[PDB]
Amino acid sequence: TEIKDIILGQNIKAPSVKRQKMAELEAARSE
Amino acid sequence: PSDSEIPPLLVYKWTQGINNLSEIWDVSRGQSAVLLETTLGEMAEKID
Amino acid sequence: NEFLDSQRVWAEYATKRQEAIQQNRRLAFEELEGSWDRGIPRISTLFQRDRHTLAYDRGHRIRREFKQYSLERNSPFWWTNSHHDGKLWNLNAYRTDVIQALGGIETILEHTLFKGTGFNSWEGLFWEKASGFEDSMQFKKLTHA
Amino acid sequence: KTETLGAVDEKSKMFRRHLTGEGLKLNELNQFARSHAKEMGIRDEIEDKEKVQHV
Amino acid sequence: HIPRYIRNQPWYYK
Amino acid sequence: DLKDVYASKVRLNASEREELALIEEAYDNPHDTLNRIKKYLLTQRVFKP
Amino acid sequence: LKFVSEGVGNVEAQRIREQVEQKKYEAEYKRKTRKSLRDQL
Amino acid sequence: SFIFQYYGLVIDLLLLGQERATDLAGPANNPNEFMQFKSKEVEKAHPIR
Amino acid sequence: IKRRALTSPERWEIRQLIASGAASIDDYPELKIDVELNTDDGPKFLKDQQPKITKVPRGFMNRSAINGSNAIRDHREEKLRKKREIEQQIRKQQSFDDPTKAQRQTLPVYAMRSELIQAVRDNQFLVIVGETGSGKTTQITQYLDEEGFSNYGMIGCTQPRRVAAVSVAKRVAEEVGCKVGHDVGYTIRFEDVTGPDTRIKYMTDGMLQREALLDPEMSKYSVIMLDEAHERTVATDVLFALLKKAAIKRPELKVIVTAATLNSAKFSEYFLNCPIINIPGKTFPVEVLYSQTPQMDYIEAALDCVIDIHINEGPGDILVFLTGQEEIDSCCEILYDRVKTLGDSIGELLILPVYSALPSEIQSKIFEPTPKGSRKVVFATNIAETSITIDGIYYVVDPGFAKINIYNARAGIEQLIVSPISQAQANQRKGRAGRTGPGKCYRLYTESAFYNEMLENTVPEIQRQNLSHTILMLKAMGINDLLKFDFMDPPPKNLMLNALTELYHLQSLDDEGKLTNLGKEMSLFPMDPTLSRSLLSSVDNQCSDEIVTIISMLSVQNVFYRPKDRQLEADSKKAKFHHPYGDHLTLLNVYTRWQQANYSEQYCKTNFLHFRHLKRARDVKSQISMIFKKIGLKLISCHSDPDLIRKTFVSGFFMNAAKRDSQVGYKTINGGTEVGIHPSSSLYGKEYEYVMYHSIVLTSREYMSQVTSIEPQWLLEVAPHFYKAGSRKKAKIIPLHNKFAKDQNSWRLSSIRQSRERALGIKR
RNA sequence: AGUGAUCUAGAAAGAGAUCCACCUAUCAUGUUG
Ligand SMILES: [K+]
Repeated sequence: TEIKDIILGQNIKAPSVKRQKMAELEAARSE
Repeated sequence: PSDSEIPPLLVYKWTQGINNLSEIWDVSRGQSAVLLETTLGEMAEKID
Repeated sequence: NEFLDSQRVWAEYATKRQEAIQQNRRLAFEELEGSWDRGIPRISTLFQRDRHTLAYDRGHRIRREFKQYSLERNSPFWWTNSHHDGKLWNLNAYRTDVIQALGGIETILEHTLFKGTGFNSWEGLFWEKASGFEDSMQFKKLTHA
Repeated sequence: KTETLGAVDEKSKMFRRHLTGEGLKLNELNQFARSHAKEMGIRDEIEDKEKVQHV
Repeated sequence: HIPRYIRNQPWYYK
Repeated sequence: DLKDVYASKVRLNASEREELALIEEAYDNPHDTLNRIKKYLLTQRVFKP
Repeated sequence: LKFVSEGVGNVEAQRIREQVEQKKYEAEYKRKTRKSLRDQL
Repeated sequence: SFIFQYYGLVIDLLLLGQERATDLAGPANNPNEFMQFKSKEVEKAHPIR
Repeated sequence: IKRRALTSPERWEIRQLIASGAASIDDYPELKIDVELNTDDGPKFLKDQQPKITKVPRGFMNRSAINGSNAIRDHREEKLRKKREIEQQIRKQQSFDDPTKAQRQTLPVYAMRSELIQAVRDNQFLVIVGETGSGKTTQITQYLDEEGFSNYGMIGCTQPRRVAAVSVAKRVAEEVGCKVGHDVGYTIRFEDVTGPDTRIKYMTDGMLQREALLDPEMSKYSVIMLDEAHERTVATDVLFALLKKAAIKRPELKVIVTAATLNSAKFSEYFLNCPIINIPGKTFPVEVLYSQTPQMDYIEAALDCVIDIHINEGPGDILVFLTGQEEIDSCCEILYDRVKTLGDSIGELLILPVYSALPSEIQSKIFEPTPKGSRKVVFATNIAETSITIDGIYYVVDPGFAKINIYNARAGIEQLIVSPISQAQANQRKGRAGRTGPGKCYRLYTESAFYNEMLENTVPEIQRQNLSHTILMLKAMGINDLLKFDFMDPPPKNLMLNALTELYHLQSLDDEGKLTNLGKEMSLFPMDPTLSRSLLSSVDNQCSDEIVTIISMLSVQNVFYRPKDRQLEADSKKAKFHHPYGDHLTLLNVYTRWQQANYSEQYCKTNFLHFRHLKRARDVKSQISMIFKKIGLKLISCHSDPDLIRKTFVSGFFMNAAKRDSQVGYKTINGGTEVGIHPSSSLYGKEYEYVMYHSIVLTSREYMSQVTSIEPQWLLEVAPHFYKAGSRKKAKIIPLHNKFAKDQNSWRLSSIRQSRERALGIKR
């Protein structure tokens, strides 16, 4: 995701990065 | 000035100090009290 | 009233100090609650964060008064040092009572453009007191005009 | 807002547009690459140089 | 957060 | 006490920056500062205007 | 709180479980401590 | 400020004199706090109270 | 006694009080060298030379051990809250200042007698294993005496505990039919009853170690049995290597070592591959049960397991092993809550502590029989694995943890660390359910954790304890090279080079690492080299009576008893002993006053002292005085000059000095580790600039134990080879805490520059 | 036993260089006695 954010130029400060991190760490809890 | 008190407390202490002098207010025998206040003019500039 | 109350709280503190050593205790921070904001100096100065260094600060009143001869801009509070005296006044109640005197938040806001903002509640009325265009501009190369 | 265009998340109160047409294809291709990362073993915790090849 | 001088309530209310 | 003057002025000129840099240097190098102070007390007898 | 009598359960299956638990915990500790892009910036 | 107060002490000693200055300050071993005296007889011993 | 100069926080408080006018300069009668380590290099033998507590270092049980228990912390955060709210109510109640206010042949071991003798004849070493209740400990020595091994020297037997050595010697004498002394005897620290005619001698391992310091061939003995040698004490390991060398010297020396099952091969491979023989014992079968899953919170699993037993299991008392005093106290309280909450649905249950710091009178509550119609739960340390036997136990609950000591050699820190037990200790717990009858052991850890995360045998004391006394004794035996002495498990080099550094700076060793004459005289004393050094300097300084008294007090357990319900009397009576200069002179006060009172027990009960530990300090004082009479010395009194006393303790303890830094409290001079004064100290809140300490203990924090005031000039005079006057003073300073700022580096022109550059969008 | 006493108010064109009241920071150590 961080590499994707680099090519797309995603604002790292934006809340979407936080929510997406949780949207993947919940899977890191899943299995 | 002294580190022990702020100027208002200095004035208060001084006033209470005068009031606590023994027989300071008695005038039966014709006694009197004199409070002299003055400035040491040009004290700093006259230092050799 | 500050001096009379100071004589009182500091005599009470002196008595508690002697009992605290008789019991070989330490005085707790909240063993002196209620007196903290009282006395001249304030009782709270006994627990000033830098007291281990301030114990060496001597001639601090005359130093502060003599600042008038070496600095163009001086604090009008030349007569008191918060490190040594503590907070000698607290005006926080004035703001509360002035709001009441003006008729409350409702009456105050009736004088403002608040209703035209469509803002939900007066509670969210957080003025951004730390940013703005003029704050971005003050550092730039600018003429006097 | 319409149920046809999207739906509210409720957890964050945000409204999300549903994916339609090529949007689904991209979302599925996204899943494909993500699986390919786990498949090729590059994974995440491992500081592998080949990772850039699977984004 | 709301400042203390707003949160505090005059004695006559309570 | 020397730092106090600067505690809230956001706009500084070259002279103020020079003083504040010297103070910051004294905080970073207390031993060299003390050595210099004592050397000046012991030997400096001519001073700047 | 549940017990099994000694020898009744297979110990190497429980060791497999403990190995899974270990490597899960250790990988999760990288998940907790890898310096992210924001941290590196 | 230090120099000023020291030269002021000189002037204080000229105004008070050795004897009265000693009564006011008290013995070096046991100095009086401000405005106090070791005894009422010392307080009354001289016109400068 | 010179006044303690006030620290700056105290000067501040007095200044503010005087400023207020509530006190004056009439009321306060006060107000009227930097020591560096020496930068010479060390000696030739150190110039050329300068543990694994668990099977898995980050495995689940070690994480569980480090993480403690949430139940215990939630219980503290109830006790603290309750204590505070009670204090608040008391304070408001006070805030209104209202102005008017033939048996032998039944023991299992007799079935083996003929084997258990021919094996001792035909071999040199024999690694005997024997299950508890076999009779091996009392019978083997008698069987050897029956067989004429006694014809050519004593049959010595070592026990790891004094009370074992005595009770076994008396039992063996009651079976041989004679007194102690004559045919059977014992020899322990402070007591020798051995006679001219003694056949069998029971002693502690430490006594055979000190006899070997006199006679390293150990020629007085025909047969030496090391009993309970599976406990791997420092003395036992030194005896292992001594006895291998003496055995090579002596064909006629027989040796019998008591192994456990799990170190029997370790011991056989060490003692030249000698036979192992296994003796059966009087013990019943124990069903082990294991948790199906890891337990996150061993205290909470243990409390559940108790309640589950009490309800669903049949008659039998429950022994729960716990790591220390305050888990035990907390568990007694929590279980009493839980049982009271279950109420009428459950039968009667009674809850009891046992641990070593407990008074003897209170410990004796635990071996009273349970009332018929009630069940006993005992919450015990490892004290109940070995030292204390409770009769009637039928269930063991084993959470799998114990506190273990490790010496942090370079820092000088005794660390107590909760860590998993070994499989050997787990089996010692298992057996405790089996003494009364066919009991059960509930292990609060999985079977796989038993196999795959617990060490097979416990890490021996020799790899964990401070070795400087061991090194002094071995070098006094002339055992000059510590590797040619083949320890069964060699001590880490970490403990070697620090022990050698200590003995070097004490001047016990020369610059090539040979023992000096001073080290030779120090070896005569049964006490740590720093105490030995202090004592010899007290003979040079003619102050030995007071110093021997303090040394005795320093060698016993804490003499002050602080009952959980009396922490105000037990503090004001303790504070009556406090000497102004600190703990060493405080202990001299305690002892002297317990001597003016006629050594009486009541004096200890009334002043909250441990009479057990004081009469041990009296025994240590007597032993040291007997050694002085052996040399021909006398104990001179200095009439207590407390400078002469403190200088004489600096002579040993100079490496244990610490200085105040006003920012961070005490830092040791030798290594800079920050340390606190323990609240138990006389010097708590009496902060002196330089102190020395007996030791440092890491508990929740590093605390110095037994702190005493010293002058730094004495460091420079006593150890000019270890200290020097200060210097690398290129440290830093910080401004005062400007309360109103939200970034305390924002005053720097550097950070002002960065704020401006950022506000200009300048990237840098 | 409650009377009276009531400034103020905006337009044009120029000018203007900044700093200091201000949210209350003590023991919990395994065993060997
Ligand atoms: K103009």
